[PDB]
Formats: sequence, C-alpha cells, structure tokens
Amino acid sequence: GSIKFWDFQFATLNQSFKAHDADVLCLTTDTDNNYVFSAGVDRKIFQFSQNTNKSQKNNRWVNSSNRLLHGNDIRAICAYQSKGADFLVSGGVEKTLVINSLTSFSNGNYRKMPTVEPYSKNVLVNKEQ
Amino acid sequence: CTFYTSLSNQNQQNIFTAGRRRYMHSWDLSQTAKIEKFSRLYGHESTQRSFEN
Amino acid sequence: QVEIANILSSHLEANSTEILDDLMSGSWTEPEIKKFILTKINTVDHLSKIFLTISKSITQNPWNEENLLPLWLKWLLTLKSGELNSIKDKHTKKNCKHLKSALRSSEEILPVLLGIQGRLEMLRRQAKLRED
Amino acid sequence: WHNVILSNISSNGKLLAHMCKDHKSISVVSLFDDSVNLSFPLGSILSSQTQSLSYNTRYVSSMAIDNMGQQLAVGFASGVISIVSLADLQIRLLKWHIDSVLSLSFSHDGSYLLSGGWEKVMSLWQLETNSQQFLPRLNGIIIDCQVLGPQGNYYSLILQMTENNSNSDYQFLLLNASDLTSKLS
Amino acid sequence: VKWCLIIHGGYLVSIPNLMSTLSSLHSTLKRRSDLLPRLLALDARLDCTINKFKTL
Amino acid sequence: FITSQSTQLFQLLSLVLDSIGLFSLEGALLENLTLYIDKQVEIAERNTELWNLIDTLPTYTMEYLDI
Amino acid sequence: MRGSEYQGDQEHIIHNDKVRSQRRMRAFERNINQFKWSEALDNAFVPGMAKELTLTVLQELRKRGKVRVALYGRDESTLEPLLNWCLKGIEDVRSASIVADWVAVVLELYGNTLESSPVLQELMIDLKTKVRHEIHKSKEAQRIEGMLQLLT
Amino acid sequence: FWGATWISRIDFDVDFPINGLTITDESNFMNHFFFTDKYKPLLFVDLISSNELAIIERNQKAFIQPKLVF
RNA sequence: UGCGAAAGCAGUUGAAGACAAGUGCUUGUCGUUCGUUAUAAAUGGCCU
Repeated sequence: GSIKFWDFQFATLNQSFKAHDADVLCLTTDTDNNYVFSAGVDRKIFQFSQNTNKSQKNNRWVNSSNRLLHGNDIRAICAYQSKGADFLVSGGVEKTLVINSLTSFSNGNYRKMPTVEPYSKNVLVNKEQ
Repeated sequence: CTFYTSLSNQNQQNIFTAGRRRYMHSWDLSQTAKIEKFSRLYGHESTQRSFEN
Repeated sequence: QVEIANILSSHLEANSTEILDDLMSGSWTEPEIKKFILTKINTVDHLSKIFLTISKSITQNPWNEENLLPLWLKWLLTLKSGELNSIKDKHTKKNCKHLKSALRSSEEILPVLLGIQGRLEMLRRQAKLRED
Repeated sequence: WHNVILSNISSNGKLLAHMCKDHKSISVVSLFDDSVNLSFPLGSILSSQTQSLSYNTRYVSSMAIDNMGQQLAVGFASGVISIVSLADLQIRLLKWHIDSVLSLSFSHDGSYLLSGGWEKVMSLWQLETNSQQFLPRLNGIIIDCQVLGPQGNYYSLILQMTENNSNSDYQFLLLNASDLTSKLS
Repeated sequence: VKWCLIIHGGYLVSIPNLMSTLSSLHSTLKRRSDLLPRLLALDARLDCTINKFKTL
Repeated sequence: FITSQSTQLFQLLSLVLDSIGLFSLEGALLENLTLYIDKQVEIAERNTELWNLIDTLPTYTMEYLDI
Repeated sequence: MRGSEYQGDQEHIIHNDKVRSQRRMRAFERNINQFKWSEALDNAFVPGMAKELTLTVLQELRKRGKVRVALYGRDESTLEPLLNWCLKGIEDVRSASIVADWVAVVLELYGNTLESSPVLQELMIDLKTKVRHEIHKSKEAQRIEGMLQLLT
Repeated sequence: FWGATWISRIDFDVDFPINGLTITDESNFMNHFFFTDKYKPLLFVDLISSNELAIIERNQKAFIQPKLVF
C-alpha cells in the first residue's frame, strides 16, 4: 500500500507514503508531472501533488486527497490532457468505467459509465413465435 | 551513551543512553534525576525496532 | 356474519352512532374480525372511525367482561399498525393517550392479583387437607 | 475590520487571520509590517461537495495561521480540516475527527499541526507524510491547543469536561512534548 | 415448597424470625417476580410479529 | 361487595385475607372469591398485552406503461 | 553478556519506569476498544464462550448505545447465532432482561426479513414457547410470594 | 428509440414546439412524444405485438470500507 | 416547558427580515431580530 518516490540519478528514496490499505495496482501522472494518481485494491484513488512553487523548488510531494468512487478493485488507470480535455479514466473489477478531471480531481464532478452499452446487440426477439 | 550540550545554550547539558529496546532515555543535567524516555516514532515504528545504535 | 359485516360497512359510511352496537354483536368470531379488517378496511377514514369508537369504549370501562371489543383492538393494532400511525389527527393521539392510561393501571394491578391468587390457593388446599 | 466572525494570531504573534461577512471571506494581515496582505472568499476554499451537503460542512469552528503565512488551517463543524497554501490557494484535506474540531495550532516550523475536538484525543498531524500521533483519554474535550517553547518543549491545552452541564469546568494542562506527560495540570 | 407452607403454616407463624431464616426463599422468589413486567412486554412483541407472518 | 384505584381496593382486600387468617376463611365463600380473582387476572393479562401493543426482484413482471 | 543479573544494589540512584505487564485482552475486548461493534457481537456467540463473558459484551454494547448499530448488516445466516443464545439466555434470571432488549430490536429491525425467511420463523415459535414458559415461572414465583406474606 | 438507460417514442407527423467530462470538440470529428428512464439498464427493447413491448434488463467480494452509522 | 414519584398530570412548538436554489411565484436555510414557561450522512474511531 505504499507509494515511494525515488531519485533516478542516485537510485535512492526521496519520499515514502503509506496511503492505501492494500495493493496499489496502478499509477499515472499528468503531463507536467504536477500530480501522481494511485489506485488499487482498497477502491480509493489517491492524489499526490507537487504543484506549489515551494514544493517544486524543494522537490517534495504532498498527499493532497483521496476519493472512493469504485465498488471494487481498480486494476487500470490512465490520464489524458489537451487544450480541450482533462481525463482521469479508471476501471476495474466493477466492470464499469469512471471518468474524473485531473486538474479538479478533488472537487470536480465524475461520471460512472453504464456497465453495458449495447452498441452491438446480443439479444433479438421474433414477433412471430 | 553520550553527553550532549546545546550548541547555542551552553548551560544545557544532557545524557542520552540507549539499548536493545524500543525506547531511549535522556538525563538532563542531586536529590533526584530528571529522566525522560523517548519511545514514540510518529508512524515509523516499523522501520525502527531498537534505539541501540 | 355477512349481514353484520355489510351493515357495519354502511354505518361507517353513514357516520352512524350504531357502530359500537355492531362491533359488540356476538356473531363476530375470531377469524372473521381478521377478514373484515384485512378486506373491508381499505380507507383511512374507516380505520380511524373504528379505532376511535373502540378506543373510547375501552377507556370508559377497561374491566368489561366482554372480550370482543379488546379483540377488535388487538387485531386492529396487529394488522394495521402502519396505517394507524399514518393518521396524524391530534384527537387520535389524545385518545391513544387516554387508552394507554386506562390500560396502564391494569398492568400495575396484576402482581397484586397474583399474590392474592397465591394465598387463596393455599387456603383451598388447607381446607381440603382438613376435610381428609 | 468589520463583522469579524472568527480570528486567530500566529504563534510568533506577528500575523492575524480573520473571517468576515463582507457568504464570508478570509483575510490575513501582518501586524507590525506591510509584508503580508491577503484576502479571498471562503467559497474558493470550500469544496463543491460541501456546497451540496448540510451547513455543518461549510461552518468553520477553528482557524490557524502559520508563522510564515504560507499555510492556513481551517476546521469545520463536520470534523474536516483543510490546509490552504496562501501562495496559490491550493487545498489539502485532513479528515480524522468525526465531530466538530475545536482547536488547531501549527508548530513553529509549520511541519506539524496540533488538532483537538470532542474526541478527547489530541492529534499531532505530521504534514510531511500526512501521518498522525495520538494522545487519547484526555480529561476533557480540547478547547485550545498551542506549542509553547523556542523548540516546542511544551504543549499547552485547555480542557472542558463537558459532563458538567451546570458550569464550564476548564482545566489547563501543560504537557512535556518529549514524552507527552503532564508537566503541570 | 408449596406443601411445606401449606402443612406447617401454623408452625411457621409461631417462629421468632422468618426473613433471616428464609432469606434464600425471599431472594429467589423476588428475582423471578421482578422479571414479570419485562417478560410480558417481550411476549406482546413476539405475539405481534408472529401473528403478522402467519396470517401472511 | 368485591365479588359483585380498584387496586387500592384489591390491595385492601389482600390485607383483609391476611387479617382473617387461615382458619377463619370458609370454603364456600372462598370458591366465589377464587372465581372472581381468576377473572380479574385474565382481564389484567389482557389489558397488559394491549398496553404493550399501544407502546409498540422478480425475473419476469408484466406491467402497463403510462404514455 | 554479564550485567543482566545486577540490580543496582551499590548505585546512588535507581530509576524504574517499566510498566507492569497487563493481562492479555480477549478478542471481544479488542474489538470494542477498536470500535468494531459488529465483530464484537460475533465474538460473543462463539463455541466454548463463557456464559457470563457473553453477557458482558452484550451489556457493554448496550451501555455504549450500540445495539442497532451492531445489528444492521445482518441476515438470517448471521442472526441465528444471536437467536440461539437468546433461546437459552432467556431462561436465566441474570440474562433475561438483556435478552428482551436485544430480541425487541431485532424484531423491530428485521420484520420484513422474518416473513421471507422460514428458518428464522421457527426461532420465534420456539422462543415464543420459552418466554411463555418463563412467564409461568415468574407468575408462579409471585404466588409463593403472596402466600409467604400471609404466613408472616 | 432506446438507449442504454432510456426509451423514447417520436411521432414524425407532428412538429415539436419551437419555443465537462468530454472533449469540448472545438476540433473537428475528422481530419406525440413519450420519454421514460424508469427502465434501466436495457440490453434490448422491441415489440412482440402491436400492444406488447419487450424490455430486457440486467439483473464478487470487495475490500470492506465501512460506513459510519451512529 | 411547569408540577410531581420514578409513574404520570397540564401545556407549547409563533411572526418578521435576509440569503441560496428552481421556475414576479415555489421550496430550503440562517456565527439576524421580536415573542412564548416552552434524523444524521466530506470513507470520517482513541499512541508507544
């Protein structure tokens, strides 16, 4: 359940966070590496932030927040940003996709997709018989 | 065990002692002795099972 | 029984004062009180009127030897508890308060009666022993 | 300042933070200088979920200002603590208290945060790792917390003993920070 | 017990002290009788719930 | 009269039976008193029960759509 | 390693801060301390549990005000152990009053589950049988009380 | 017409009265009335007869994160 | 809320102002006032 930040050039630990209550299965980061998002068995998504200029100068990450949005394990997570998009997409054993905003993760709204969207039909009915 | 004197306040003298135990003793410096025990690691007890070194 | 059921229905629609006499009629028997309560009491107004006349009658004489009126109250509470509490009339609450007060006294008496009933049981046995 | 609802002064005694109704707005001012002068509405700090929820989530019961003025802690009746970075108004939520938080106080460095409420438990939040150390079974709910010393040797607490409804029974407790034992009650 | 009181009632009347010598009986009976009002309340609740699911 | 607040009268009756004692009481009268008290006990139990009462998806479903 | 035997007999100052070792706490006590109301209830009804020790956890949860809280996330499968003990605890004079409080809540909190669950239903038929039996014993004890007052 | 969580019917001989979590779509993609949401989620919908509508609907352990209740 | 025993016996829970949301109207609120004896819910549980 620990998230650890290592220095690459020296291969040494900079920070350690004991955040999750169980396995952390996936990680993702934003384009500027201002946020690191983690998720795992405990169904929570944690945000680690280094946005403040003092944090950037010192190279220190902060455990900003977490959110419980999934009913079961979160196996996969990914992030995308553009001039018109900011997506944090997660899904897992619940079999449904959850969409958040990276910049406004803590206070933004989220959407839980339907488990089945029958774009391709798996059922037919015959009027006769 | 080792003496310690504050680099700023020269009057402050103290003795720190430790062993194969999960706590540490400090003796501020004769009817009685002022002894404090350090035993709290603030969430990092797993990384530290003895104060001996 | 069907006639006493139907006339009970009509008196209730007509807001008659003869409801009490209908409820006291000896033809009523234990399952039929359930069927009437389950099948015929469909409107809250009908339920409230039956509860009010019963609650009043028991309040004036909680020691009546007639077990029919209490029997109506017992099943009316058991089967329609939710709908009764759905009634928000203040006078209904006051009647419930009066009924509770009358029954509450009766509870306090039971330990004394059991004590007297215990003494009489000894007295009868000693009389029989003397006879033998 | 007008319509002051809540006010606090840093440990150094050189910064004053206060909240007014001019719903409400928080402003921080340096006392002896003009180095610090900030103001912002409470709505910016408050989360949207709070706006959806009851008033307990939007009602501040405690406030604390760092010596440097970089951080400000706000405590809410719901039990949630929010640390705001004054440079860019970035919020950070610390949630352990189940009931209203009554006392907040920063350490001199700003690396630790003393919090207390109805739980009768004093919590030292280590902000570097977000961890927390506890001092439970205190004699009363913690009205006030403070770090007292050049090196934070002592903690001064005010306890309430809310069992006695007839009177407010305050008890002043001075704890030795080294081993969290009552130096003077 | 019921026959002891029935038969030797005359003797038990003409004895200097009863409470000290029969303290065990008084305590034992008092314990049971005191539970009676609470037991009846449980009976009423059990009877009410039992009736509801039987008729349904 | 008793056979023909009431607790205070009944409690007063219980005192009488103690005052009357064991030997004095007569069998024929005791029978009528016994029948009376048995009736009261049953009534007392009935009212106590009332007093406590006062204190107290399918796989397939066919429905009509509202349009 | 030679100094362990020494007890400081020749020394100026002897300082002792070791806290005496307390008796190990049982599972139900640990759960109550950690605010595990539901798990504390489960530990009460386990095989080979002292009857008096089962009565305490029930009293503690009642004292803490956590009687409904301990009974929310339950179904017929995990309600029967409580009802099995209630079937036996009702007999004893000490645990009769506590059984009434807990059985009253479970009926008021699981009326709907009762109708659809057959196995629970028999647990109230036989429980109804026993409480009626206890009524007869408590009524009887009042009668021996009444006659005993007559002798004195 | 029907979707994953809604069903609609539109009469094409009657005109209608005139009276965040997706791409803003500034860029291009390339280079008489009845509405109900009571029925959801829907696998399939169709008519069996002229007055019969067939609506087909959907009917694991998880890490325990308790919900406080007092 | 008053009286009393613990049981209970009587009696209350009003108006104004301001704000928010939805659509001048509707609802909900009050670190606003006057008068009368007068559900909860930010995943959030206690050290060594």
